[PDB]
Amino acid sequence: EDAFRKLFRFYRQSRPGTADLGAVIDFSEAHLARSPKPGVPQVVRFPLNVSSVTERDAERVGLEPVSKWRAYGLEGYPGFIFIPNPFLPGCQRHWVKQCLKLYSQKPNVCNLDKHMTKEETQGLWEQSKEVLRSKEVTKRRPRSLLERLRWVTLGYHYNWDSKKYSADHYTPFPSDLAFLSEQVATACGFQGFQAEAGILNYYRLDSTLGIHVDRSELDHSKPLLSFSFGQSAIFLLGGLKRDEAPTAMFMHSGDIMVMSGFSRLLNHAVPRVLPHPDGECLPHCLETPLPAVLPSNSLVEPCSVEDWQVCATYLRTARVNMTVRQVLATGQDFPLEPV
Ligand SMILES: O=C(O)CNC(=O)C(=O)O
Ligand SMILES: [Mn+2]
Repeated sequence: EDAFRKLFRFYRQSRPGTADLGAVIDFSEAHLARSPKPGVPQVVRFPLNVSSVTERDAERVGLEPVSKWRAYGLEGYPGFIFIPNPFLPGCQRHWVKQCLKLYSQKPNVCNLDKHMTKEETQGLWEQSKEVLRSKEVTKRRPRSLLERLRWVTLGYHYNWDSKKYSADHYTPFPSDLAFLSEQVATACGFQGFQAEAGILNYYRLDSTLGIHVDRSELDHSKPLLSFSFGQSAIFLLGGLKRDEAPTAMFMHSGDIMVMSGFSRLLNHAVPRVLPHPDGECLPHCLETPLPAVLPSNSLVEPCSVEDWQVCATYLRTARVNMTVRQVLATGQDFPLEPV
């Protein structure tokens, strides 16, 4: 049991509310500049290029203007950037809706495809709307299609067996998510980001993600983008080798991580998705609705009452994580293959 497996095991069994979580960094309380607890790296502010993204562009994808964002770094982890929920009120609902209802559809790929036909999985969303609208409801029901969703891939579909990407397996990357990833990337000083591969993870309360580094992309000089919605997660950021002791931090609804530079190839994991403190409840930021009238040419779309019902009852016991990556260095193709 190395340092990483020790912290992973601990946080997986940790007791919410108690001092077990006292070392976990919480970037959403970092503006209060409370002094760091002994043993914990220091939270430093990271200055963004506030002029690099316009306010109407930021507003197209439901982002506050960059000037309103707070970004932080961690001493000891160069390149790591953490941006507490910079979404305009209600605008997380659109992205959540997209992950549950749109991105999970053919022609993207998801964990259900290996053993379920298109016709079996097509009804995913209607199935979940029907459970909500029934009086007979609750008879020790099997897990819904929505509830059996564990991953979705976009763009270049990551191959879980080979652990490689491939030009032969591609679905065009959704353009709203790509524009969102581009704003975040620019605002962090990475203009020209190519949103080429998406991996979406769907967590239940008992879900985990083990220690790994994301090294399957061909270009390691490019930042990895990570979005979080729903229940909060304990995230462990470690070192280049799998045994260095990691630093715990929270990832709350709307939080964004950007693993650039030296941090790009660090080991990390999520040992725990924490339930809401009152039980099965949304975080407060997800109770704000979308604006009545959306700007012109908005990529954020209106979310129906019936649609948000499904998302809200799902997100009470779940977390959704979107990661966006650039796969190919600019001016490079997947190598062709020799005879
Ligand atoms: O779930 C998270 O917050 C982190 N996810 C990943 O590391 C990943 O998809 O590679
Ligand atoms: Mn990862």
